Amino acid sequence: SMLGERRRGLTDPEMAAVILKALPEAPLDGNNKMGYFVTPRWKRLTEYEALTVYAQPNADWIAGGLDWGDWTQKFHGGRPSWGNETTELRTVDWFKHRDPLRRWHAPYVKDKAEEWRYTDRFLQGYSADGQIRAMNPTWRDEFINRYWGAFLFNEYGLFNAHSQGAREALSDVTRVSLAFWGFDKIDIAQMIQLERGFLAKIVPGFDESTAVPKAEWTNGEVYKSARLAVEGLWQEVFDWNESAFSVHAVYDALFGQFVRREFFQRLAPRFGDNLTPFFINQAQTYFQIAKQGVQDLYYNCLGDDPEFSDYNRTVMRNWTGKWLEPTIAALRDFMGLFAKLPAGTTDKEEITASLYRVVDDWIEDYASRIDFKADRDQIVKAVLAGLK
Amino acid sequence: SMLGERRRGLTDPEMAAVILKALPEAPLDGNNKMGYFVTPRWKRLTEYEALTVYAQPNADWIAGGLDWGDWTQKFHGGRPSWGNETTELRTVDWFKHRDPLRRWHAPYVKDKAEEWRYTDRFLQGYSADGQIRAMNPTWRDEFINRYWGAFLFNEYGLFNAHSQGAREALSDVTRVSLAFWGFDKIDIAQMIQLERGFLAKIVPGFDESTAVPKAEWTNGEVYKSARLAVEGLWQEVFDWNESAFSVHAVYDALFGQFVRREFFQRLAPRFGDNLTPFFINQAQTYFQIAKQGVQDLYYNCLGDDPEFSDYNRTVMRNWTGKWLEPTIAALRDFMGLFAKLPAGTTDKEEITASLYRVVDDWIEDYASRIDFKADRDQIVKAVLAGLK
Amino acid sequence: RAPTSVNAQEVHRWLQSFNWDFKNNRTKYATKYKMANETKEQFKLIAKEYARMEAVKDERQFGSLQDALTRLNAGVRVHPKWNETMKVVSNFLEVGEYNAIAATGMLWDSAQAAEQKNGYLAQVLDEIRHTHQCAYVNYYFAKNGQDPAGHNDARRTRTIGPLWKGMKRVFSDGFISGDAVECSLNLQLVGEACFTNPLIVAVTEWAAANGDEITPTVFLSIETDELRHMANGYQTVVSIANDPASAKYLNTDLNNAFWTQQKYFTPVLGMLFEYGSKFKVEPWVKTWDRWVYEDWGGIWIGRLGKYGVESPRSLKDAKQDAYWAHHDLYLLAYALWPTGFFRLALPDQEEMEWFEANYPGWYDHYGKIYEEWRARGCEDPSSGFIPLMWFIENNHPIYIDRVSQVPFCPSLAKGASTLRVHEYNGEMHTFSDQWGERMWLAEPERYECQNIFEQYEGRELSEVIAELHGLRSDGKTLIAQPHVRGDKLWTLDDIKRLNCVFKNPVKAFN
Amino acid sequence: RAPTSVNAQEVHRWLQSFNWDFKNNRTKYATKYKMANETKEQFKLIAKEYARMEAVKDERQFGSLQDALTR
Amino acid sequence: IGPLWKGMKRVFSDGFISGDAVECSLNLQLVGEACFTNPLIVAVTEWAAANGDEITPTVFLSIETDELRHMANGYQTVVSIANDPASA
Amino acid sequence: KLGIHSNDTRDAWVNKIAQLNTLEKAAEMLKQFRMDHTTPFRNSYELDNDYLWIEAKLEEKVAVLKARAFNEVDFRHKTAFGEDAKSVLDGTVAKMNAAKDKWEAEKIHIGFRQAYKPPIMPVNYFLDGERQLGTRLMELRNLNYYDTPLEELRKQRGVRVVHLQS
Ligand SMILES: [Ca+2]
Ligand SMILES: [Ca+2]
Ligand SMILES: [Ca+2]
Ligand SMILES: [Fe+3]
Ligand SMILES: [Fe+3]
Ligand SMILES: [Fe+3]
Repeated sequence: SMLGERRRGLTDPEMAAVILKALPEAPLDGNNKMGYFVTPRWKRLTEYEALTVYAQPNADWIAGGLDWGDWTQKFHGGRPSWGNETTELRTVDWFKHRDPLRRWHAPYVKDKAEEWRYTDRFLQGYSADGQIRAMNPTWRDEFINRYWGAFLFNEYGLFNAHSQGAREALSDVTRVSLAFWGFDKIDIAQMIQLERGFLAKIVPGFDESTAVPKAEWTNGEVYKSARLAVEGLWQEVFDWNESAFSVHAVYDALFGQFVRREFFQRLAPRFGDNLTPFFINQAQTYFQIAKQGVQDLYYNCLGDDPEFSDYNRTVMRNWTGKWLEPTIAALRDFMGLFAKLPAGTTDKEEITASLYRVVDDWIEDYASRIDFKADRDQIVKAVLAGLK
Repeated sequence: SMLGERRRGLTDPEMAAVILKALPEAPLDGNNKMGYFVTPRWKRLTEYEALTVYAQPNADWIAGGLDWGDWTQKFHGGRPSWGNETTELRTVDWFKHRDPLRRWHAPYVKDKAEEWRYTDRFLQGYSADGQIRAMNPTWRDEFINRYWGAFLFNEYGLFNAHSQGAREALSDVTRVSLAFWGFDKIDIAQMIQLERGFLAKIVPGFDESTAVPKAEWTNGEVYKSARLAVEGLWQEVFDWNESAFSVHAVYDALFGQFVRREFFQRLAPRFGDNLTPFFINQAQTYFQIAKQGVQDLYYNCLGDDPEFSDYNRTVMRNWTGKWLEPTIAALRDFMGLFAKLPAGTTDKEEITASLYRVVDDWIEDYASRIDFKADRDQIVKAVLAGLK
Repeated sequence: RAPTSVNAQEVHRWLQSFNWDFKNNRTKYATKYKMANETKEQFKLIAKEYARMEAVKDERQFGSLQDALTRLNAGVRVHPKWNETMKVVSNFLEVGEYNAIAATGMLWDSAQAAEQKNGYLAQVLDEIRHTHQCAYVNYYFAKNGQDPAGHNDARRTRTIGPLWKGMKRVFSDGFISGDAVECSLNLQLVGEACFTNPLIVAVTEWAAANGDEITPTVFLSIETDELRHMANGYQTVVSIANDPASAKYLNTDLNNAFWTQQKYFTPVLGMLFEYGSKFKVEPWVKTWDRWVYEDWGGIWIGRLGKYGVESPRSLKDAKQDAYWAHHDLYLLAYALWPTGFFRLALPDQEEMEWFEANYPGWYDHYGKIYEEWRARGCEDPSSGFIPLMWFIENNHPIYIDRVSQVPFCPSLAKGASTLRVHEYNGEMHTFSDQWGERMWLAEPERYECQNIFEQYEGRELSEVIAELHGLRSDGKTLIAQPHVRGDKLWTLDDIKRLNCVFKNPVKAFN
Repeated sequence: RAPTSVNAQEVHRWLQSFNWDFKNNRTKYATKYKMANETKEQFKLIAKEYARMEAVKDERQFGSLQDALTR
Repeated sequence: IGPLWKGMKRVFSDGFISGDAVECSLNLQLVGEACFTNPLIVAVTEWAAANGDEITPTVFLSIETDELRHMANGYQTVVSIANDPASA
Repeated sequence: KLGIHSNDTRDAWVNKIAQLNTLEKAAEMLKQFRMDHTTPFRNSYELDNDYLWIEAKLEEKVAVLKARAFNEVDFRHKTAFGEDAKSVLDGTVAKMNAAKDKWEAEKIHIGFRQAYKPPIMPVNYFLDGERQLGTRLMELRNLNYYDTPLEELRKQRGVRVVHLQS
C-alpha cells in the first residue's frame, strides 16, 4: 500500500500522542556530552575521543582500565582475554595514546575512498592520454614488473605482522591505530598489483600474473634478507608492541623508505615512468600518517611515561638493536639491484647520499627519541658492502 | 524548549491525522518517472538527463525547444534572451548533447572535492617526507616560478573565454558542460599558483608573488604569441560555439597539450620534480574529461547532424583553419624556451618526437572528425622553425 | 588510448598468491584445528573498494542523523522507556562489536590461506566500524535526548551492575578467549548467525514502534555488513572440515558456544524488548522459536551438515528454559535497580494484560509481586523500600552463575530452578544449569570471575554507587531510577537511608 | 620536514593579479555603466574549496533524502 | 499550457538576462534574491513543514546556505559602478 | 578504608612492593604471590578482590629491576631467575606432549603460568608456550567431553558437593 502497514511512533498520530504525553518537561540531566569524563588531549574533547576511549572494557588491573574484576571467560590454562603479559612495555595508562589525525572508522574510510576514486580517474586519464608511450621498456618489464612487483610481498608481510596486535592491543586507541597502520600496508601491496594489472591492460604482452614477482621475492638475491626480516617480524615476534615498533620505527623506516623513495621513486622518472610515482605518493603519505601515530604511542606515551620512561626506552633500545642488524642486511642485499640497471643510471655517490638521507631521517624521527646511539657512517658503510 | 514551539505536519498528531485523512488510497498516476518524455541517450534514462534536459525554457523556434511564443522581455533593440543568432552553427535539436561522464552539479563537486582533499594530504606527505631535497634548484626557481607560473595566465584566459558561452549557450546540457570546461580551467590556473605558494612555504627564499610570472606573460617572448592567441579566442570571438570549439578542439589541443605534457611534465622529473607532475596529472585528467564532451557536442551532435552535418563541418573546418595559424605561431614562440634549458637537457630529436605526438593525437581526435585534412609534417616543421 | 582502469575483482584474482611458504609461517594461537591452506573467501574486496562501499553507507547514515532527523527532533520524540533501553542495547552491543575486532584479528592470524585471511580482515575493520556506530547512537541520544545520563557515561557506569558481567561473557571473552575455532563459533556461527543478524533487525522494529528513528538509521546500516561475516563463520567450518580433529571436536565446541550465547541472550534480549518498551512488536517467545529453532537451529545449521556439523545437544533444554527466563530476570533487574545506569518501570495495566495474554500464568506470579512492590512504595523515594528488601524478608536469595554471570533466584524462578553449590580449594561456586556446571568442572581455571556480591560484600549500597560514579551531573540524583517519570527521582541520600549492605548469599552454606 | 599545505585564501591572495590589460579586454555586452577593475569579492574562494564546501552540503541533503526521509 | 508560467519567465528568466547587465543584476541579485528569494526560500520550508513536507526543507534550506554569497555579488555590483558618473 | 579501586589492602601491598629493591627478591616475591593468590589452585582466596591489581603492581617492579640488571641479550633470552628461556619452554612443552591425560595436562599448563608469566619469562617465549601448551590441553580436554556423567565428574575434579537442587 501507499502508506504501508507498519505504524511508526514518530509519525503515527495515536502512538506519537502516547509518547509525547510521557515525555518530561526538559531533559533529566543537562550534561549532554558523551565521554565527558575522558581527559581531553587537546583544548576540547573530540568526536574521535568520545567515540573511542574506554570502548575497551579493561578492569583497573590493566593500566588505565575503569572496570573491576577478572574476565568472565579465559583461555584453557587461564590466560586472560587481554592482559599485561602480552607485552614487555609498561605504562601508567594504556588509554593515553591519541592518533594525531584523530581517525575513527568514518574519517578513515572516507579518505581512502576518495583516494580510490581519484586513482580510478587518474588511470583513465593516464591511459586515455597515452602516456605509457614514453616509458622505457626495460624499466617497465624488468624493474617495475619484477622488482617493484616483488616488493608487494614485503608490504604484505608487514601487513600480516599486525594480526597479533589487532588481537592483543591493550586499549581501544592503540587497537584502532594499529589496525589502520596494518590496513594501509595491505592497501599498498594491492596497489602494486593494481599497477601491474593496469599495465597488462594498456601494454600488449605484459603478464599480470604474480608468478614472476613472487619467484623474485621467494628465491631471488636482491630481496633475500628483506624477506628473512619480514618473516621474522611477522612470525617470530609474539609481543604486539615489539612487532609494531620494530616494523615502523626500524625496518620500514630504514629499508622501506629506501626502496620506495630512494630507489623506485627516485629513478622511475628517469625512465619515463610517471605511473609508479603516483602509487608511491600514496604509500609515502600513508607512511607519514602512520609515523605520527607511532611517535605518539612509543615516544609521547611510552618513552616519556612519568613512571616507566626509563624502562620503556631501555626496552625499545633493545628492540632497535635487535632489529637494526636484519634491516641493514636487507638494505645490503638490496644494493645488488643497482648492478642490474643500465650503465649511467646512477652512481656510488648518489646511492651513498640517498642512504645517508634515509639514515639521518631515521636518527631524527626515531633513534634519537629513545637515546639510541646510532652511528650513521657505520650503518651506511655496512650497507654499501652489498654494492657489486 | 525540548519540543520547540513549531508543530510539523509529519509528526504532530493532530496535523498528521488531518493530512492522512486527505490522502488518496493510491498515487493518482502510476508514472512516477520524472523526465519520462526525454529521449534517453543510453538504455535507460539517467538521473543526469532527468535533472538537466529541458530545464532551459526555449520555445520551438529554437531547435529543440518545447515552449511556444517569443520571450517576455528582450534587450533594448529587440535582441532575444536566447536566439539562433548567437552562433553560426545550426542543428535539428540543441538538447541532443550528452556529457559522456553524465556530470550534473552533485557528481561534479564531489569529484573535485575529493581531489582537493587528496591534494591536501599529498602536500602534507610530500613536505613531511622531505621529497623537496631531490629538487633541482635551477628548474624550480626559474622554470616553474617564471615559465610554469606564466602559463597560469594562459589557462586563466581560456577560462574567461567561456564567459559568453555561459550566457549564450542554447540548451541546458550544453550550458552545464560549457560551465564545467571553463571552471576546470580556472581550477588549473589556481593550482599553478598553489604549487608556487607551497614552494614558498618549504623553500626559504622562494617568492610566491605573481609579479615575476606575470611580467613574463605580459612582456615576454616565449608566450608572446600565446597571449595574443588567447586574447583573440577570448575577447574577439562573439560566437559561443566558435569560442568553445576553437579553444578546446584547436588551441588547447595543440599548444596546451604540448606546453603541459611535452615540456613541463616530460622534463620536470629529470630535475627531481614530482610536485609539478602531480598537478599536471590533474590538468590532464581534466583535459581528457572535457575532451569527451567537446567531441560529443561538435562531432556526434553537430558534426553529424542529420540535416546540417555538411554545413557545420564546413563551419568548423573554417574555424580550424582560422585558429590553426595563430596556434602554430604560439608554439613557435614557445620553442625559444628550450634554448634556456641547461645544455644537454633535451635534443632536437625528442622535441620533434613530442611535437608529432601532440599533432598526431590532435588529428586522430579532432581534425579527422570534421575532415580537416591537415599535414603533420608541414605543421611540425612550421613550429620546429622556432628552435632558436 | 581508450580510458581504462582496474577493479577489485581484477586484483583479488591474485590475492591468494600473496602468501608464501616458510618454516615458521603458522598461527601464533593455540588450536585443535588446521585451517586448509587453500580455503577461499566469498567476497572479492581490496582495501580501497572496501573503504568506498562503507563510506557510501556512512554518508547516508550521518546525513540522515545530522540533517532531517535533527530537524525533526528525533532524539527526543521517543518513549521514555525506549530511551533507557537504548542505553543498554547500544552500549552492550558496542562491546560485542569491539571484541569482535580482536576476535577477527585472531582468526586472521589463524587462517593460512590469503583469501580466508582477507575475509577475516574485512570483518576486523567492520567491527571497528560497528563499535563506532554503536558509540554514535549513545553519543547522539546523549546530545539530543530526554535523558543523557547513562548514554553519556555507560563505559564506566555499566560496571556497577550485574547485567554487564554476563554481557562480557558472551560478547567479550566468549569472542576471544579459547581455541580460535571455539571463538569463531561463539562470534560468527552462533553469535551473529543466530542472534545478532535477526536481533539487529528486530531492534530496528521495536525502535520504530517506540518512536526511535535514530537506531534504525544506524543499525540498518550495520546490518548491511553482516552477510560477509556470516560467510566467514561458514568458511571457518569448511576450512577445518577435512581435518581428522574436526569430527572429534567440532560438535563439542559448537554445543558449548550455543549454550553460552543462548544462556545470556535468551533472557536479556526478551527482557529489554518486552519490559523496555511501551509498544510491543511481537512476543519474545515466538521471536525466539523462529530464530533459534526454525531459522538457525534447522535451516542455517542444516546446510553445514555435510561438514559434520550437527544440531546442538543442549538445544532442547535451552527451549524448556527460555519461555520464562526473561520474566524471571526482570524481577531481579528491577529489584536491583539502584545498580544500573538506566531507568526502569513497573509494567502498566495495559502491559500486564498483554503479558498475561501472551504468557498465561504471568499475573499470578510476577504480576502480583509487582503490585506488591508498588504498594510498598518501590517507586517513591520516601518509602524507604527497595525490592531487594522483599527478597530478603521472603527468604529468596539471589545467586550469580559462576560461568555465565547471569543472576538467578532458584526459589522464585518459574523457568529453571536447579541450583548447584560446590566447594573447591577454599572457594564456593554456584551454578544454575548442568551445562555451565560441566564447563567449570572441566575448565575451572577459565571461570574465576568474581561476582558483585563477592566484590561488594560488606559494603553499604550508596557507597558503591558513589565510588563508581552512578550519579547525575548534580552530584546527588541517581542515574538509575525505579520509574521513568520526570519527577520524584531518588537521590544518593534516599539510598543511603535504606542502609542496605551487600552480603554474599553463598556464605550461608556450611 | 613538518607536514605543510596551502589553503584557498593563500591562493586567492593573488587572484586579482590573474587578469592582464590589453586591446579588446572589455565586456561584450551593451551596458551604460563602468565596473571598477579594482573591485573585490567578499569570499576568498578557489574552485577546489568551493567544490568541497558544496559537496559537504550535498552529502547531508541526499543522505537524508535517500535514507531516513524515504524510510 | 498555463498563463502563470508566462509571468514567471518574465521575472525569473528574461528579467534575469535580457537588458543592460546592471539592470539584470538588479532584477536578480538586488531585488529578486535580496528582496524575494532569500526570504521566500525560508518561508517555503516553513509552509512545507506545516503541511507535512520534510523533503522541501531538506533541499531548500541547503540552497539557502548559498544565498549569502549571491547577496554580496549584487551588493558588490552597485559598489563597482558607484564611481561611474552614469550611476547617478 | 574499603573500596573497589582503592583500599587498605592495595595500599599495604604498594608499600610492601616499594621495598623490593633487588631483582632476585622481587622476582621471588612475585612467584610466591602467584602461588598464594592466583588460579583455582591458589593457596588461599583471601585476596580474591585485589590480587589481580596487586599482581600487576608487583610485575611492574620486577620488570623495571630486570631491565636495569640484565644486559640486552639476557633481557631477551633469560628468565628473571637466570634460566635460559628456550630451555624452559622446550622442557615444559616436552612434558606436555608426554602428558597421559587431561588432568596431568592442566597441571602442567597452569603451573607454567604461575611460575613463568612475564616479567619472569620474556613475553616472546611465554606466548609461544601458551600457543603450544594450550593446544595440547584442549585436545585432551575436548575428547569425549560429555561421556563422563556429572556425578562422576564432580568426583574427578574433587569438589565437595554442598547443595544440590532439582
Ligand atoms: Ca645473497
Ligand atoms: Ca657523480
Ligand atoms: Ca564450610
Ligand atoms: Fe558487527
Ligand atoms: Fe559482525
Ligand atoms: Fe542565487
